[PDB]
Formats: sequence, structure tokens, C-alpha cells
Amino acid sequence: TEQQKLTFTALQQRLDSLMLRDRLRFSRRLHGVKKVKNPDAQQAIFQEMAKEIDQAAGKVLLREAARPEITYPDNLPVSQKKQDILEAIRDHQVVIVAGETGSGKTTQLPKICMELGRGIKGLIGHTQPRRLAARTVANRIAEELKTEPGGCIGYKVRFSDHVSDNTMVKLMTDGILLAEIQQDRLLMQYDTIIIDEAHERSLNIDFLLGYLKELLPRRPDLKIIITSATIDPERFSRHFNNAPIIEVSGRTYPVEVRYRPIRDQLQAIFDAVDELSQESHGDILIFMSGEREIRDTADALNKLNLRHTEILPLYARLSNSEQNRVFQSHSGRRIVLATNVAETSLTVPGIKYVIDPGTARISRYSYRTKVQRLPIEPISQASANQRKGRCGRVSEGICIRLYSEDDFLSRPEFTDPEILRTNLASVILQMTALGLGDIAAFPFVEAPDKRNIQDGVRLLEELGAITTDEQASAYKLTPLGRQLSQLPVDPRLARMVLEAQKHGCVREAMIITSALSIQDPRERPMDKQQASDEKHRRFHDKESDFLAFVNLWNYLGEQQKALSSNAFRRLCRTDYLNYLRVREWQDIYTQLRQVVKELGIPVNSEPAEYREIHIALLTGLLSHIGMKDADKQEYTGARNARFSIFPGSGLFKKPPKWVMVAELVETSRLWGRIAARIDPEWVEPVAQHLIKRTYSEPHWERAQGAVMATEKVTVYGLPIVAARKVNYSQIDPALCRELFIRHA
RNA sequence: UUUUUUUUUUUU
Ligand SMILES: [Ca+2]
Repeated sequence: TEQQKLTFTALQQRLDSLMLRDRLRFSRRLHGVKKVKNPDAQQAIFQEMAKEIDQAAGKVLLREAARPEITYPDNLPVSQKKQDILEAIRDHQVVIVAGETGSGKTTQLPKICMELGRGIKGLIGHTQPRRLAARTVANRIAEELKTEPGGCIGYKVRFSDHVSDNTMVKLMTDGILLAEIQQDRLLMQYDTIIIDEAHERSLNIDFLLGYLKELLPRRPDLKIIITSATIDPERFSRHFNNAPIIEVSGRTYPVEVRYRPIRDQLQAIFDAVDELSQESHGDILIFMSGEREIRDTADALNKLNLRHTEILPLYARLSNSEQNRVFQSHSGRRIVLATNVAETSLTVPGIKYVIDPGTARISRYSYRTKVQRLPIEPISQASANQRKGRCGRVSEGICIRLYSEDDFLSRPEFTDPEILRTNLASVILQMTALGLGDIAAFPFVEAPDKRNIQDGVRLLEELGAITTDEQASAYKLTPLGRQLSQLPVDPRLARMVLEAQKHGCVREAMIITSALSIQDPRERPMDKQQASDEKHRRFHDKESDFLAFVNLWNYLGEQQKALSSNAFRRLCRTDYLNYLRVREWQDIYTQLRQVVKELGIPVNSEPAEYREIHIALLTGLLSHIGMKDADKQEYTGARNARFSIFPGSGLFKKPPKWVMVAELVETSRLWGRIAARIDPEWVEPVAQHLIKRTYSEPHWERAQGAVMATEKVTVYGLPIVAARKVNYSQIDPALCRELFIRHA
């Protein structure tokens, strides 16, 4: 058939005028047409696809009609650099925009992409580190185009998919784009990708910067731009060949630095507040490192009882009502004692002066202890400059730094990226799901330490997720290692949900894991701490912190359905429960039930017993078991580490011998936050890949006619069985004969 | 009453 191939070649040539998503499926579908024998059938299937191609070809033409007017406000400094960047984007595959806080590049960058003509044949993805950053930026570009969000400009987050068929700009969290990679590895949905706030150097951000480097050869038609602050924009250019950089000014008033080093710590803060009161009676933002540190400074400043003041705290876990109190109205004098939330996420309003002690809690993975550590460290130069920048908003400000300039200049320029200091267990799991087994070959922007990667590989083996196909360093995951990839939860938690089906507890396991994936919805406010406890202690199980979630879950589900929507938000307030988190605890549970149902795992309708729910949970907590010390309230855990039970635990008063905790974190000691009693008999059937068997005192016993010994099974060093006499002859007959021969 | 409290966040 040569005329049939003319209708074939002419059709593909037309197919270049379609959306990239459509252009792929039709091109494959045509390549399977000549496979059919009958040419009479072919002429019937070209005619149909051309009818479907015609709809798709018209789809883009209709789409171009919905392109709106392009408007750039003259307030923003980026509107001046607009002509410089626009030329750079069309001419270069990769462009990098870095600007100060005032620039307004974030809102106007999607507009320049549209002015270039992108967004019609394929979507333009814009990625933000937090949800609200994705949501507010979308709502802002809609405002500036006299359209409403979800239309031309849309945003997708974990539970809101506000996108339409005429959408051209897609705001989203960086993790959303990652979830889309398994389904669409070539990212054919998008015509251009803009990555914003890349200076934060998140684990997702760093992984995206690698994956995009890998597909650029297979996606020449797409162009990509990465955006950040003026902090190390040359790393990004080096990553993508030598990509062009464009810098934009910011609208901020000048800030002055005053280095004043050195209860000696608390006294230094007093002198700083006294100095600021002389020069002006303005707001002071004092960065604080912890709830205990914010509580000690708050009691100190309120103890002085300054006449015209208000001591107002702000931290991440604070009540959404009490947190949003800072964003109301300035009256009298306000000094806000805040933590990192005021450095990146929140941006506290009405600030004139900022006091920087230069200390912050940073999360680190100790590949010695294999435990998450939260030390209080000196912050980086960039972190101090970010704190310094949170004070110049509307009027001229000054920033006082409570340390010497030589200390500041001695500090690293930038904080360590997250990929370098967290466990890569889930990271490598998702990589193996995509076929990216060789982690050394993956083009990281900052490659992690080799020993750090292997810790993740070991944890996956601990969960049964990974194996190698007798290769050197390219892994292939197991059938449940792929199911662990399908659940959007921590690998430890995903593993217990899978093991949950062998026992009658999939509902309970989904409740537990969902709760452990959020900040604790139960709130313990700074005032009425004991009052909060009596309200929270209604559901405490005598020996299981995990079961407390189940009781609380059934309670809230029953009260949500029994009374109104407004009366429920009140019941959340009167029981010290964050409504939004209680809501999200349900949304994760609902998402789990989807994939759990989609994988065919049956979910129970009956309540389960204590042993089955917790045996299922133990599957993800094998490194998190401990044995109590005799006549001591301390625990010996995995390896030779020692941890104490968290004080807010239902079994803190009466700690059993054998425990499992959900989380081990080291601050001053090693704390096991969510804990429950376990029987050591349970640990052996699940740790077959981990147990180490040692045999001792071998002797020949006449009655049974075999050699006997005392065996001690050991997981991560812990004696699950201290000793039990067993016939050594069945265990290793050759060795027993050799001992019998040598008379021993 | 024998141990008295943990930075910021993202999704398949
Ligand atoms: Ca929609």
C-alpha cells in the first residue's frame, strides 16, 4: 500500500499543529495502523483519526482565542528587565532569574511566558515550595488579568485541583510535579517549566533540578527557567551547561547591621531591646529557636513589665487563630518572639527592627546513630541576611546581630541543602520506581555522601522494598517495594499499611499512618496546659499511643456528622484541636483508602485487636524497638543507642520492658515520641531478614540423643530471646558431628 | 510521686 501511506504521511505532517499530549497518542496510534492487514480497514481508521485529529487541531485554535491581554504593573522593577529576559527565554532553553524581595518576578514570569506564546500547545508549570505560595501566586496573577482563579490561571495542590481546559499557567507545589512524573515521565503536559524559590534547596527542589537536567535531551521543544533569590545563582547556571542569568532589583528600604556580641544569652537580648527603644518606638522581631526558648524569653520580657508593650509569640504549631492574631492591627508596641516561620514562610507585617541571636534548630541525619538529630546551631550568612531582610518592609530599618562580625564572616555562606542531611530512603525508592537505579549516575546539583545513600538502601531492605539484579549499584524494587511507592506516605508507614492486610486492621492502620503524617492535631497551648491535657487524655489507651488516634478519630468522625459545620469548628476549639489538621488527617486517610482499594487490599469493617494493629505497625518500626533497663526508666534501642520515653506519652508513667516508638529524635536526650507496649515474641516472625543467631554452651544430652546449646537471637543488638535450649544437631548437623569428633 | 517536652515542610 503506497497510497495508504500518503494519507498516513500527510496526516502526521498535519499533527504538528496539536497539543503535545495529543501529538504523542496519535503518533503512536498511527504507527500501529499499518500492522493491520486489510487496506480497506486502514482507509476506515485514517478517516476516523483525521476526524479526531480535526477536533484536536481545532482544540488548540479555540484555545488561542482565550489568550488574555498582557499587563505589567509599572510598580515592579521586573517590568523594566522584561524586554531583556523575553529575548533570553526564546533564544535559550534554560534561563535563570534571581531577584531581591521586592522584584515581583514571581507574578510576572508566567505573563512573559504567555506573551512569548507558551501555554497554548502545552501548559506552563509554576512550582512553589508551600501550598499557600502556589495558591496566593495563582490568585494574584488572576487578579492582575481581570480573570478569576481556576480559569486561565490555575493552581493544583494535594487536595485542590483548580485547573480548567482553558488553563495556561499551572501553579503547584514542587511535590505535585514530582507525583506527575510517574504517570508522565516526559512531562508532555507542559510547554515550559518555571521552578521558583529554588534557593531554598529543598529535597524536592534538588531532585527536580536533576530530573529536568536528564530529560532536556528527550524534550527539546520545552524550555525551562529556574528562579530564586540572589543567593548562589551560579550553581544553577553551572548545572544546565552555562545557562544565562538575569538579576532584578528589589523594593526594600535600606537596612543597617549592628554587631553586638554578648542568662548571658537572655541579658544580651535585654540590652538590644533597650537600645532600640531609644532610637524609635517601633516593633521588634526577635528570632527564637524553640518553644522552650520562646517561653523563657517571653516570661523574662513580661517580667520586666514595660509600660507600652505587648509580648506576642509566633511559632509554627501555634493555634491558627492565635497565629493570625499577629496579622490584625498594630496597637501600642509589639515585640514578636518568633522562629523560622518568620524567616521564610510567614513574613510578619509591620516590622521596624529585628534582633538576630543567630541560632536555629536544624534537622540532621546521624549516619552513626541512624537517628534524626535536631541540634541548635549558628545560622548561615544567608540565613542571617534573610532574617535581616524581614525588617526593611515599609520604612527604613536597622538589624542588630547578637554576635561578632568575625563570627558572621566565619560562618558558611549558605545552609546545607536538605539532600545532604536527611535520609534518602524515600528518595531512592521513588528513583527506582522511575527506573533510575544508578544513584551515582543521576545528575544531582549537590551529590549526597555515598555512605548516606547506602543508609537509605539498608532501610529499604529493612522494609523489603529493594533488591539488586546481581549488579554493582543499580537496584530493582520488589513487588511490595512498588506498592510502597504507590502510597503517598512515609516508607515506614507505607510498610505497616501493607502488612496491615495480613491481619484484620487496614482501617486502623490507615488511621494511624495518616495521623503520623501530619503535625499532631491535638493542641497544647502555652496557657491552660493542664486543662488541655484533661481534654486530650479522654482517649489515652493504657498502653498504646497509636490507639489514641483511633479513639480520637472515631470521636471526631462521629461529632463531624452529628452537628453542624460551624458547631464542629467550635467543638475543635473547645477541645484544643486544630480544625484544619483534623480535616487533613481525614484527607490523607481518604487518599490512602483510594490506593489501598485500587491495589485490592480489603479494608475491615470490624474493630481489630491490640496485637494485630500493633504487629502491623511493628513492621515499619523494627529499628525503633527498645528494652527497658531493670530498675531504670531508660530504654536500650537499636544499635547501642539509649532513648527515653517522651513525657507527653500515655505510657511514660509505667514504661514496659519492650516498646516500639514511631519516631526517634535527639535533642538533649533520645526521645521516642509515639510509643506502645509490645511483646518481644512478635519481633521474631517479622525480622527474619534481620535476626542474628548465636549459639552457646554446646553439650551432648543423652535422653534426646543429640547435641544441645543455648541460642540468643539478636535484632540490631537486642536480645529478643535471651536463651532457649534447642537441639543443635538439627540446626547444623555437620558442625555437631565435627564437635562430637573433636570431643567438645 | 522513679524519667518532664521537637526546626520547617512537600505527594503518587
Ligand atoms: Ca477543574
